[PDB]
Amino acid sequence: ELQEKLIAVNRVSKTVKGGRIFSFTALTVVGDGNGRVGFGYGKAREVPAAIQKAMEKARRNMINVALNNGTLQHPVKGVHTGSRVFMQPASEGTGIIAGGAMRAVLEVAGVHNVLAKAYGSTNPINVVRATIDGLENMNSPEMVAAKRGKSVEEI
Amino acid sequence: SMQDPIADMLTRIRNGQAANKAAVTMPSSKLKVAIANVLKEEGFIEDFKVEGDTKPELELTLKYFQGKAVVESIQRVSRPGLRIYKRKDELPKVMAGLGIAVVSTSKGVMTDRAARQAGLGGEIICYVA
Amino acid sequence: ARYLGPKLKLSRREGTDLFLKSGVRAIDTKCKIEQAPGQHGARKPRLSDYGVQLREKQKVRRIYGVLERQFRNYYKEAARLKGNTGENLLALLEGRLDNVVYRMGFGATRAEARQLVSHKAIMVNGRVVNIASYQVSPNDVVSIREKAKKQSRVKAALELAEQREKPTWLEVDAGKMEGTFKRKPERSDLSADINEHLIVELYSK
Amino acid sequence: ATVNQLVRKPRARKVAKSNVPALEACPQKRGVCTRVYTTTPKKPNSALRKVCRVRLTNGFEVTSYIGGEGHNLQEHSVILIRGGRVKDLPGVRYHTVRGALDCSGVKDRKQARSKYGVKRPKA
Amino acid sequence: MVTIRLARHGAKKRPFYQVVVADSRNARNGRFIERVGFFNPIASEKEEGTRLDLDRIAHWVGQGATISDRVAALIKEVNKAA
Amino acid sequence: KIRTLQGRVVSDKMEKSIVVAIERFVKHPIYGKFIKRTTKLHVHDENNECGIGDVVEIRECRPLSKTKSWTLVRVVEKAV
RNA sequence: UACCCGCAGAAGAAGCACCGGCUAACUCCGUGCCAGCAGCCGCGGUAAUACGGAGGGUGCAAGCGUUAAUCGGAAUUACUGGGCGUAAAGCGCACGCAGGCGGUUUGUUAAGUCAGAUGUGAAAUCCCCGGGCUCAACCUGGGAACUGCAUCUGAUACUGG
RNA sequence: UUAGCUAGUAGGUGGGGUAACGGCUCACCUAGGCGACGAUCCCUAGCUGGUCUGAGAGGAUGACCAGCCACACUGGAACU
Ligand SMILES: [Mg+2]
Ligand SMILES: [Mg+2]
Ligand SMILES: [Mg+2]
Ligand SMILES: [Mg+2]
Ligand SMILES: [Mg+2]
Ligand SMILES: [Mg+2]
Ligand SMILES: [Mg+2]
Ligand SMILES: [Mg+2]
Ligand SMILES: [Mg+2]
Ligand SMILES: [Mg+2]
Ligand SMILES: [Mg+2]
Ligand SMILES: [Mg+2]
Ligand SMILES: [Mg+2]
Ligand SMILES: [Mg+2]
Ligand SMILES: [Mg+2]
Ligand SMILES: [Mg+2]
Ligand SMILES: [Mg+2]
Ligand SMILES: [Mg+2]
Ligand SMILES: [Mg+2]
Ligand SMILES: [Mg+2]
Ligand SMILES: [Mg+2]
Ligand SMILES: [Mg+2]
Ligand SMILES: [Mg+2]
Repeated sequence: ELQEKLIAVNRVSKTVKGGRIFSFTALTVVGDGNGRVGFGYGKAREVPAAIQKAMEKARRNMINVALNNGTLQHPVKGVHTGSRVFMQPASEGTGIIAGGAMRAVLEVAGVHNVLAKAYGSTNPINVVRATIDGLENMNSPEMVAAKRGKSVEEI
Repeated sequence: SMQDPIADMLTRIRNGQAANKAAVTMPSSKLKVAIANVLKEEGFIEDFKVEGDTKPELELTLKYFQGKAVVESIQRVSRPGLRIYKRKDELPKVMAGLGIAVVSTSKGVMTDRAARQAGLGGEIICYVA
Repeated sequence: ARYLGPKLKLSRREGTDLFLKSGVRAIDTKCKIEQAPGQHGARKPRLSDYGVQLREKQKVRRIYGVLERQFRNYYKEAARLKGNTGENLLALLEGRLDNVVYRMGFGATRAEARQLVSHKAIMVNGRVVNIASYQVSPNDVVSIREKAKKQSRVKAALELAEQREKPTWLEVDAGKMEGTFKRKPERSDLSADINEHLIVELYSK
Repeated sequence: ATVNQLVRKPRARKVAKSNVPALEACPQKRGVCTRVYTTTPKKPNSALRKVCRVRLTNGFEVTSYIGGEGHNLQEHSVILIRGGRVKDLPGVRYHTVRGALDCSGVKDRKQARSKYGVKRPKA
Repeated sequence: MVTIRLARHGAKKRPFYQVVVADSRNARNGRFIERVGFFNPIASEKEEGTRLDLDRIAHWVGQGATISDRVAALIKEVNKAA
Repeated sequence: KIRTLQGRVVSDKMEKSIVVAIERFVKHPIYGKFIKRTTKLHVHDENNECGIGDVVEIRECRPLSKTKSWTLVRVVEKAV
């Protein structure tokens, strides 16, 4: 059921008395495929240990996204640090047309029909943070009905 | 200066909502009242009141659902520096229909849906969601 | 304008049987099917996202014997057409005359079926058609013409076709050496190990 | 940024500056070799790079690279020039086309022969 | 003067004529007033081949327009089958 | 069937002629702002009744000089 | 001429770029900061998948590479869609003409704006559904579109008078 | 890193002129006309349907086809 994919692995460096210490970082995403997404970021001296720590962190820290039969409710904007993100609900049989970091988030969240675009910095950690936050603040016709005290005739 | 009283009303609402204020008061005008009407009729505010005769003051009772303000976003579209007018077929829909666009038409101030039904166009005052 | 080199090499690179041989023999008895071609065949390719997308497209192209120009035009058309681009691509390939000749069992391979088409041994609705890429429409009758009915290749191929699963969208009369393309095949009629979304992905970047 | 500011002064589109101006939007240019010599490259490289000073048909006098191992080129050699800088040779912004005009192809090349004007060996 | 004639379109060895009302001085495939029909001499005779808006052709003749020997023959052919 | 234009008298110091400015608001083709645009027209005024500042109604006619192809119809408003 | 029939025999018909990362494809030998490569980062001083040959492989294919050229990616002139404390960017400061913008009420006007009607917006091209060449390219029927302009008649909320 | 330009100039009256309106032309009269909503001067350029790219908005472009213009060795001129 849980769909998990590795987004990026980078080699970072810390300087000590006797030279550089190289460590690895792993950025991952986990999801049910029915509106649940979480990202994880792990650090370790070896690549497998880092990908593992990331997956553990990703399994918890999961959020709920109000999907509309494999697509979004409305066009949405996401922002985190240097990454500005835009997502649009597309028609049936179009697929996910997005970059790697956004595509992984949208795949595991279960968003089968998306037109996406990343502006500014394309740093994977802030791109996935901006995407997740964008999907999170996305509201349902039922939520807007509950707020307005009118329901559910938004037509 | 006080060159845009409409953007001020929206900002008074926006800031009041962010500051968890029960109500917001501002100097009144017919146009501010016409927008206050559309906001109330669409469930974005509780109720509005115009007190005074010589110096009218418009008060709006803000709406809070659960831990949050009802007005998520409220932006000025047409403004003194750049006027935005759209035809019936060019009318914008906020949040793919989940929000409202306040339009000023030949037959008064109404929502995007209302103007579309009435076959009208006009000045796009603001977007509310 | 046709791949003429060793055929089993293509199956070995894709890591699946591409039916480039008749099927008389088990693929493993003719080649090391589980190993890639060349000096570094046993090498495990830690294939990139681009690499998996490319390999899927190559696999599908190698099955039908289509080169890049005609295949990229098949995609352009699959996209232009209404509905699922991935599905439209598979239907366009499946509608090719050389493919239909193979699916009816007149040729042992798509390459044999292609030779039958080119060598003017195939008729569509009583009219001679020698274009491999010819798009066969529903209710069309593809037949081995009278002068080619005697060919031992055709008889041998219909025998091998009996050993393969029967295509639901075709009505073949083995005795007459004629068949009817009843309808376009649905996605559920074609192989599940074809990941056409990777091909749709490859042509959208 | 102001709508009023853009009405007065519209958005100015930057004009693209060419890295091959002596070509003047031509795939190649013909010229005569003025000097045929060697030059040492930039940090961190070291070599005796084969270059030529060429006077082109349009009057431009440029420096061009002579790629491959060995060349027959001397002063008064009529050569064909194409775009392409030599990263560690500042000023070198063009390449001589091997196997065209007075420029011979590279001797005994087997791989990438098209790039060095070498015809298919008889075998 | 104003003439009703054929403009040679189609392709090499497969012509397709366009019946046009035009000032005789313009080029054959050039400036025209009205498209008043078409003529396919390579038509498979199964479904269409020659179509003419005879109501507009007569309007133009009624206003002084001449007709080419080929277009006049096509009017005779359309007034023989239909 | 009477196509007409309206504007204010910019010049009257011309024998049997006047200069009229037709002002309009136009949406900027790029930046969408509504910009003021003026059209100065050399207009025929026989009898010289139109004065500087007067709002006048004008119609298009045949050429009356090298710069005049417009003539006065009525004086809409006069003396500010 | 298209096209159809007959004859003989696999016979007469495969090359080009690439394989260090970006980027699909790895080894040996030669060379030794040389000779040379290089779109960008960068390769070369004895284990060089980066030079040159070879074997193997990858990608295209009657083409393949290279150079030139436009737009894209470039939200990198940002109208849609950017910015100016320390990264490029607030004029050293003020007054102020033109210009831009302008509180609130009523009446009036109807220029902007909005609505409808009518005319026009050539054909071809693009797109859609068809038809014809064995297929395709190509040719072609009908439609859609030409998001525009103009005139006339209305609406009067907002902007202007 | 061009701010002022203009004497047939801008308008009037009458005569002439053209197929036709008109400073088109001439005599006389008035002193206008244009311009920071960019005149004048300088540089470049045939214009369009469209073409290429782009999700669009744009950007770039005006071979082949079709429409309009202009030219016909260079400068001038009329004749039919
Ligand atoms: Mg950046
Ligand atoms: Mg080809
Ligand atoms: Mg690789
Ligand atoms: Mg190389
Ligand atoms: Mg070595
Ligand atoms: Mg380029
Ligand atoms: Mg741009
Ligand atoms: Mg910036
Ligand atoms: Mg400080
Ligand atoms: Mg600074
Ligand atoms: Mg300061
Ligand atoms: Mg009234
Ligand atoms: Mg048209
Ligand atoms: Mg057909
Ligand atoms: Mg057509
Ligand atoms: Mg038509
Ligand atoms: Mg008013
Ligand atoms: Mg006169
Ligand atoms: Mg010129
Ligand atoms: Mg020519
Ligand atoms: Mg032309
Ligand atoms: Mg002429
Ligand atoms: Mg002359």
